[PDB]
Amino acid sequence: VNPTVFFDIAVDGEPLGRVSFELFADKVPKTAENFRALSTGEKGFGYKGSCFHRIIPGFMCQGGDFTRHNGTGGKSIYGEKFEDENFILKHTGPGILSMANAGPNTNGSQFFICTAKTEWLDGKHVVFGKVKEGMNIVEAMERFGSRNGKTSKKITIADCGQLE
Amino acid sequence: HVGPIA
Repeated sequence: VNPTVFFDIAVDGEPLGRVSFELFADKVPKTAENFRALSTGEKGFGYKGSCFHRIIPGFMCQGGDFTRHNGTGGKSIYGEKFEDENFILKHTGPGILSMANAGPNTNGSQFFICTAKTEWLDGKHVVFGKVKEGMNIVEAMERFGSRNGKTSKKITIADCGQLE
Repeated sequence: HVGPIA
C-alpha cells in the first residue's frame, strides 16, 4: 500500500548510490502524495537534477529546491505552499523524511533527511516518510556539509522515481 | 527562508 520512491545520489556528477524511502500515506496522504509526484516528475518538475544545498552533519540533509537551489524556491503540486496536514509522526531518528518550512502551513517541496534523532522539530515539522534502504549512502553524503551547512562538493539527485 | 534548525 505505502508508496516507495527513491533518489540516485551523485557527488559532483559521480554516482555514489541510491536511497529509497517509504512514504506514510497511511498517516499523511496529501503530504506523501506531493513528495511522490515530485520524485517521479509527473507534473513537469521535481527533484531529479536538484541538489542538497544544506547538509549539517549529525543533524540532517536538506533539499527540494528545484527552482532557486539556494533555499529560496521550490513548489508543490498544489501550486506554491500548503498546510500542516497534521503532527502525529515524530522525528524519532536517522532516516526520517520530514517537510522543511518557513513557519506553520508553509509546506512546499523542500524537505530534509534526518541523520540523527531531532525531537525538537516535533510539532513544528510534518514527518511523512523514512529511508527504507540507502541510509548508508547518506552516511558519506553527510561528510560534505560544514557546521553551518554549506557543502564541500555538489550533492545532487542524479535520478529518482517510484517503485511501488 | 526555509530550513529546520538547532
